[PDB]
Amino acid sequence: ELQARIAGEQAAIQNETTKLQMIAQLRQAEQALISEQRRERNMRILSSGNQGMPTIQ
Amino acid sequence: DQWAQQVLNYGLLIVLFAAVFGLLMQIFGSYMADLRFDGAQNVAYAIGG
Repeated sequence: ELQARIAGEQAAIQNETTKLQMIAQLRQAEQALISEQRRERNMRILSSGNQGMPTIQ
Repeated sequence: DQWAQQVLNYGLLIVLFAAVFGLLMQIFGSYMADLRFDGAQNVAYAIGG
């Protein structure tokens, strides 16, 4: 029974390893999202689809 | 005579630049204070202006 319990404990540790891997992947993904949002902002500012002007009055 | 001519010259100079440069600076100030960097005004258009 103790052999089986320790084997299950190794299983839980392996599951923790999997969780850490997924957390790392998610962190890199959300860094990519942040870079994408920065590009969205700089595209909105610089875009050629705008036509307004600073007026003289 | 030449001193009188030079006095007249630089008096004309101060008058002309006073009036003209005051007008030009007022126009430029209004224009560029109106300028804003956001998603409404084409930045290339404003900088060219």
